[PDB]
Amino acid sequence: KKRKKKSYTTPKKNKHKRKKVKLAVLKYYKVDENGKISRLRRECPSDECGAGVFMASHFDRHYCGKCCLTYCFN
Amino acid sequence: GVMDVNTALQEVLKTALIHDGLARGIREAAKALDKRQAHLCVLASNCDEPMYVKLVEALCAEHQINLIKVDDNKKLGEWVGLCKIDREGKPRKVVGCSCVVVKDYGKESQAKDVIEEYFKC
Ligand SMILES: [Zn+2]
Repeated sequence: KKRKKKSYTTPKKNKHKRKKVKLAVLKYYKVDENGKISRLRRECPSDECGAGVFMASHFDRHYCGKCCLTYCFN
Repeated sequence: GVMDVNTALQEVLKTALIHDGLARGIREAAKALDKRQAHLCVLASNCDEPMYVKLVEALCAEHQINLIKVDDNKKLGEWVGLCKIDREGKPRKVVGCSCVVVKDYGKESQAKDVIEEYFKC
């Protein structure tokens, strides 16, 4: 019946705010001066993860995000 | 009678919209192009970002897909249904790929045919 008074356990956990990125320019690279696009990111080797999807490049490892398939640099 | 490109485009885009297709925005339009599910591309003019338009020409050229260069991207937003709310809202859509044929599986209108007739020459 009393108030929670839960100030002992944390000061309110912040929720996640996704950082806003403008476009997907960094993925493709035409700029060959000869209309030759070069893909700056690997693509996924899964069946439902064809040419459209790509795979992220952290300081190590390659990560998909769609099927969560990971290839460590090593 | 006369069915010039700037009036058959509205018909074909709408008719696709009833039957899916119409990959709006640079994302998922690049996906349709790379996945080779695209049959027509509609890039809008007056796009400030040069890399945007240059990359979409690159994609269309390498994938050997026709490209229409309309102006006033807001009009493209009207045409692809981004407006809604009677005739308010109106977000710009400066690129769109017509998946599953230029037309759609529902109907094959001659307004689709004028597009390929104009693109053949
Ligand atoms: Zn994947």
